[PDB]
Amino acid sequence: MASMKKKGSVVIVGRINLSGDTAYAQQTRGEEGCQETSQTGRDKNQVEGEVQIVSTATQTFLATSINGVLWTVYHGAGTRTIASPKGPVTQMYTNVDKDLVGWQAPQGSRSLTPCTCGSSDLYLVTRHADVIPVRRRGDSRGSLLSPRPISYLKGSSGGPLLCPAGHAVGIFRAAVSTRGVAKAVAFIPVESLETTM
Ligand SMILES: CCC1(OC(=O)N[C@H]2CCCCC/C=C\[C@@H]3C[C@@]3(C(=O)NS(=O)(=O)C3(C)CC3)NC(=O)[C@@H]3C[C@@H](Oc4nc5cc(OC)ccc5nc4C)CN3C2=O)CCCC1
Ligand SMILES: [Zn+2]
Repeated sequence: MASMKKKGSVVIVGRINLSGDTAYAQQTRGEEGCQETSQTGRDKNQVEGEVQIVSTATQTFLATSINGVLWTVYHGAGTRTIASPKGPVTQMYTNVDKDLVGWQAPQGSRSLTPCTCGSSDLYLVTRHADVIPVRRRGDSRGSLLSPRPISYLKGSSGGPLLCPAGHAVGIFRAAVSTRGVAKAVAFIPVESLETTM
């Protein structure tokens, strides 16, 4: 029992800047600081924007603020806490059946508005700041207009699918691939988030 160690916290290591006319990734913490912060759970870095890049000791992915909740995927964050200025913050939502988890949105972040447009012309934001057009094909599926290797989507779970007006339509969860080529994406619809809330 004295042998038992504790898993670290999820740590914000950067963000996807969507403020200006060009989307681009920004890193705010290096790996050494990330490991330190994951162990203590104390993150004093200023947080900005809607789409955060987050990391565990072993994985990196995305987290998206919608309606005051920072959402990400269970297969990335598990039940882990998230680092914050005051220490680790326990998850506010956990749903393994939806592959979804959520924490209170960090101070200084900006939240996306849940989409009510009903549009099927979507846009997926990746960890490399690519804005990929996606046609909605179902409640939780969308097809890439320009397919590409799954390598380009790896690490983007937790990122947003946006409507033409910039509302949040869903959280990126999985890729549908054929011969390593991503043709479609599975995602957590914002309505499912609003229900969980
Ligand atoms: C055939 C089943 C189908 O498709 C697929 O499963 N395809 C695969 C192709 C993988 C090849 C690479 C995929 C590329 C990008 C993918 C966007 C990202 C991503 O980027 N992750 S990541 O950031 O790199 C990472 C790992 C966090 C750090 N998601 C993934 O990799 C995702 C992880 C896992 O699926 C799930 N695991 C769980 C696990 C839970 O408890 C443990 C609970 C619920 C849960 N729910 C899931 C749907 C496999 N995953 C796929 O995407 C499911 C829905 C449509 C059909
Ligand atoms: Zn909308």
